[PDB]
Amino acid sequence: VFLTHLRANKNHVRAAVRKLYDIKVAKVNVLIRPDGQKKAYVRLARDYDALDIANKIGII
Amino acid sequence: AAHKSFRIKQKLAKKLKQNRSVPQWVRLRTGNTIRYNAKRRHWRRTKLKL
Amino acid sequence: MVKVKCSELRIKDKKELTKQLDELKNELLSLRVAKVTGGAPSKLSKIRVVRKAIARVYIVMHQKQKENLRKVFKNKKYKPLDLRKKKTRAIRKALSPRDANRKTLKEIRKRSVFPQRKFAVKA
RNA sequence: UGCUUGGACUACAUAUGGUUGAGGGUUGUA
RNA sequence: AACUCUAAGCGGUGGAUCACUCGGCUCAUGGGUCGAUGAAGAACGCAGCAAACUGUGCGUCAUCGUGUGAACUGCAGGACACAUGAACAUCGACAUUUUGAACGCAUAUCGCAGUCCAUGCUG
RNA sequence: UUAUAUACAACCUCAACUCAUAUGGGACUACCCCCUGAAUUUAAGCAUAUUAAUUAGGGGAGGAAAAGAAACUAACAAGGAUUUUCUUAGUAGCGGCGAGCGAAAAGAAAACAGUUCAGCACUAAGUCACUUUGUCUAUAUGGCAAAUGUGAGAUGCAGUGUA
RNA sequence: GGAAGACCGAAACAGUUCUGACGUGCAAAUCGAUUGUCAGAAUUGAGUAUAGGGGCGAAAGACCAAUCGAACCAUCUAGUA
RNA sequence: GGUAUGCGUAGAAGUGUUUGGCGUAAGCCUGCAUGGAGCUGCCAUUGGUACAGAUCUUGGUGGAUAGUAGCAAAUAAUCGAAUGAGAGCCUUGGAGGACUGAAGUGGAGAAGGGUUUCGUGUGAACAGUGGUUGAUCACGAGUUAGUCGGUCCUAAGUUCAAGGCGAAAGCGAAAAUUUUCAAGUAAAACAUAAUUUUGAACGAAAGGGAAUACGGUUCCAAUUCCGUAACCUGUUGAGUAUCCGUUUGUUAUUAAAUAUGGGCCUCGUGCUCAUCCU
RNA sequence: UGAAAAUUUAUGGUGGGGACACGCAAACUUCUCAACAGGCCGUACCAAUAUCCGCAGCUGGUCUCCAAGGUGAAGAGUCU
RNA sequence: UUGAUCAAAGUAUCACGAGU
Repeated sequence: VFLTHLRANKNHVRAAVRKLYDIKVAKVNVLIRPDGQKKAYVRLARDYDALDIANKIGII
Repeated sequence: AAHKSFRIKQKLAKKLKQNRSVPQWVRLRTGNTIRYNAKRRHWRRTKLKL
Repeated sequence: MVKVKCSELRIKDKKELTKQLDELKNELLSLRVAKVTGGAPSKLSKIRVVRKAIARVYIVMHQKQKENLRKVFKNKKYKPLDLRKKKTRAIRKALSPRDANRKTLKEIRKRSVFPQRKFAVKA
């Protein structure tokens, strides 16, 4: 999941996460929660483990 | 519903994020005049239309 | 961690500055975790101070990005638009004052030979 | 080459030059 | 003792009196300040716990320099980087999302473009 | 160079440009400016009068705006640019001579500032603006020459000369 | 053999007589019995025209946002008696 | 504005009053009880100056009634268990009676709603009765797409380039006249050639129209998420009729060769004839 | 006498480009087949005797979609 | 007598050539 600025053109996330974490995207999904926030959805690659991602970052 | 537009999705957050009550400590300012809100929306005693 | 006095930052270089830039925004995003996860202090409240610390960097980075322009854009006409003295409206586009006192020939010969003389006509 | 990501750009009416000009308009040199 | 009539005490619905007023309108002297470099108005995005009023514009409740010279405060927490400035006000520096007189074609559509370099992958 | 059979050079009207380089619609409005011009009301009614050369009227300005240097007065022992105030005066005339309207030079007070255009004769374009290159500096759409590089300029630029 | 603005009838609509049920309602017009058309001059969701002394009217001065022989909203409006 | 060496936290203004009194009367003086910061008397002036009234404006509040009017349409609810301070309900879950009758009080779509959908927690107004659950608050989450669809096309029509008119704003307008008011078109000198009339755009989640569905899945989401199974549009890449008579394979018959012939010539080796599918 | 137009096929067409036969092939090839991305936003729920408009949770007007057993002419009307 | 035709052939003299 991700929460982003309001012009996320679905490839900036494809640009940024590999720029910030070297993470291969799989399918970048987007919805806008109607309180004014663009909740994001991205899928990992196979070698990257999701529990290894945030534990590297610090999100429990 | 369900076929809104990108004003009335962003307009409808502002007439949603303004629907809290008072901040739940700020009646301990100096000169507290704020009991509960002026703009306070229910949705059958108050309409939107603007 | 010390307040970056902008008087200090006027000696640095832009390559060090962008190195100084990303060294803080990368740590900044980790602080927002504690805002949403409820991190280990009551608040990791440095995102007020480091915010204005970050904003202290852009301007002085822009300053030498501005100050280098107007010295190499010296000695031309047809000046850059965003660098053209944004003063007013009602005295820019109406007859510049070195050029609106350009007196006329038949009005600078009647101001030559009969001058105003500073006397006192009295008994 | 095409993709996506940045920028700069790209109103109209309009004034004085600049360039390229169009004219069984008006002649001239042939 | 019921009840109804009547005075005062006393409790009770009430907000009038008088006082008090970080405000109103009137009186008069001062000064020229209105945008193609983006005004006026709006929409939003704002901040630690935040809806507003007020402040702003991705540097987002403030901002360089400046001045004065220690705090804002319900609280936590950072400061004392006063001593090389707290917090104010001033304000010249830089900034100025979004829209107008829309300076791309254009709006019950964040839609359609077009030119050119830059920057990544095609390769 | 035109049996509508070619060039080139001008000219003349006249285009097109992601050219260069720059100026403008808009906001406000009390005051101000050129505009358009209605009505209850008053006449005991109403129709010309009145409300009024008025509220919307909207196009335009500014710290001033418009006016202003008389094609005026007055008719006298003369005066003398424009604007506001006192008075001329609620008088002159306009008026269904109804209601009601309505000035004015002249008299005194503030302030005071007078002059370029056109057009004989003014008598070697002696003009003006861009350009580029330097002078000189300056947050100048800048000062000095130059190549006399353009073009504007005789279909007239300049100086002197104006009710 | 299945044509006609043909008939009795249902959701679609209309609104007749009861002058019946509440008439401080269920309501600033509705409920309940009753009655008419019902394969076209039919019924209708959206888009678009039409404008205040006019739009529109298979014509009653109906209808124009609960207003219609002129709306509706601020002024000249403390308009006159 | 003048004035009384004016009283005032040792109680000043109004508020009550079964204390006492003065006037003909309007009105004061006075005692007590609140009350907490300012007030009156003579004489000059004076302003938005004293109220029972205006079908008067505004704000409390009566009798009737503060318990009367009536909360009567849609068949009709019921014992037992919970829990709960407390239940005819709703709040459940156990039975089991009857309704809605498939042109439903049922399952999902439009306009309009705008956080109601969901869990968790609950005290008071809120639910014309209660309330332990609620379309109320408190507090948390929650809407994923190349294929569904807006997006393109155009419909009646907005009159929306400057020909025009108006004092200007703007025009209850088939703006068909507006140097070229051409989209241009791989283009050729020497307005590229006959060509194009209105130049522009909006206008339909009901018409036109790239292409998909199936199974399960969460506290609420699915032609979207995973599992699995196709397609479209664009781009790039690889293979893909296409090697002949003859003779390299093969003695020839044959075979790579999509089907070779031909005259000549010593046969032809030479020569000639040629494939843009059968 | 029963809309337009975006997009689209095939055909016609003069030119022009392929185009040797001892082959090497090639083919916006309208064939087979592999890599490669496809942005933008709208999605929860009521969808009306309790979320609409009816000053209100009010018998009131609200666009269509699916639509069963029996009796029976039947989408009637009674009944599960 | 419900097809159909566009996009120069012909001609002439020059280019009267270039390559060769």
